[PDB]
Amino acid sequence: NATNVKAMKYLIEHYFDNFKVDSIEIIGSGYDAVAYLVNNEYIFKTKFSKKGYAKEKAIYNFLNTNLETNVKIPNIEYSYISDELSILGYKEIKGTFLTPEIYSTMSEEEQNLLKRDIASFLRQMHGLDYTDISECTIDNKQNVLEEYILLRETIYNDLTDIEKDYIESFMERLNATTVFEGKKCLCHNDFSCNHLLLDGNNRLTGIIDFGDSGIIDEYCDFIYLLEDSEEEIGTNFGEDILRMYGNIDIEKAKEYQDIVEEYYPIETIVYGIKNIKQEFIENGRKEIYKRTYK
Ligand SMILES: Nc1nc2c(ncn2[C@@H]2O[C@H](COP(=O)(O)OP(=O)(O)NP(=O)(O)O)[C@@H](O)[C@H]2O)c(=O)[nH]1
Ligand SMILES: [Cl-]
Ligand SMILES: [Mg+2]
Repeated sequence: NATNVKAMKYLIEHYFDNFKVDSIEIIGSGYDAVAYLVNNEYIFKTKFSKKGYAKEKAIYNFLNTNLETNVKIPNIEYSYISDELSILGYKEIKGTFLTPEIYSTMSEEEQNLLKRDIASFLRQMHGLDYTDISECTIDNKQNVLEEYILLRETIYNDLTDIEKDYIESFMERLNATTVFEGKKCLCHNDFSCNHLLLDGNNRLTGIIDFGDSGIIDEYCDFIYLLEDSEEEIGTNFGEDILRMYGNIDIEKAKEYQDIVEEYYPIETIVYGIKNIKQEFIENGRKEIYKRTYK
């Protein structure tokens, strides 16, 4: 922990010539990556990995050049990208992350203005000509098909009948659906309320973590806004945002979300196979049983 910070302080000062670290603390952390707050002013995201930060950096650059908006996003001042190590540094966007608790304290009018701000942001981003980042495409259906092939080549035959049926029933739905055939555009693609920042009037002031962004189905950016869970605000919130956003089939957006949710245990298994992490394989398989029995 105090050791973790030291290594990273060392790396930051080694790769960024005149940068002096006076303070550094961990502010966020997954199984792939760690984020640090440095000098109480800079966020540094770091990853020991093509699975690095080149695309994410290209997207910040494209967005900072082409969006016209008052909503802040990361603006990369420092970067180091190699095969084994990636670092992005940018000034911290100040604010309070949106949560369900906070939303519930807001007045009706505050909630509306927040929704309108979100809809506006998404409309502007989805309307950009993405020619200049055209290499950042993501085909979710094809990705799933390839992940299924990887399953068939590795552990599929050791799975139980219940697990196999869950997977085959998902593949059948994937084959019948039309929700991947609509408009493609640049999406944030991890658009949950823990990535939305509010200012002191409860208005949207910033958006972070475009680390999964790319050119993908328009429906992608409504997946968490439509989610019913403890972490997200609720389906009505997403529905209202969709009405404000306009010119989009809401029932398809919901079908897209439902499909991505059904995929989740399989995505988890596949993550464990690819990263040689048995814990994830086991968790995904257990989750299939939990869903089958509800
Ligand atoms: N206030 C503030 N916090 C930030 C900012 N950038 C990152 N953070 C904090 O650092 C955490 C990690 O940043 P994030 O980009 O989401 O990292 P990640 O590796 O992509 N995590 P994940 O993909 O799992 O959401 C965020 O959850 C948030 O707590 C920022 O500009 N402002
Ligand atoms: Cl297992
Ligand atoms: Mg991220």
